[PDB]
Amino acid sequence: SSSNYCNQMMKSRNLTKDRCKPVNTFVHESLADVQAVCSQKNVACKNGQTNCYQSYSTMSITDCRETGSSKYPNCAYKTTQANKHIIVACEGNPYVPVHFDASV
Amino acid sequence: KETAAAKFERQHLDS
Repeated sequence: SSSNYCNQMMKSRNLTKDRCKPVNTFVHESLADVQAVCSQKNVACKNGQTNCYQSYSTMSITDCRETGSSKYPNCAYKTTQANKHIIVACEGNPYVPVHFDASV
Repeated sequence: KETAAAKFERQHLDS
């Protein structure tokens, strides 16, 4: 928990205040552009269900992955920035992203 | 409390 982006944002967003979460992905796009993926390419989710959608374009994403030396309370993350297609599972009305399935 | 859609935004969006 020492000032790279992942350590800072995992703490701020309440993911690592009470545990170290092994992996998390942050999407640097507007909320409505990420919500727009729920009407883009329909694909199967990893679990087999079919309410997943893949973005037509790549999006700016930061992957945060715990190091092999990370132990609560001192969570530590390797930060990887990339531009990738995101795959989200969608539910509700309005039909909105509720789970991040993958980036490709 | 927090809906599933709200949790997705808190955990994964950084606009």
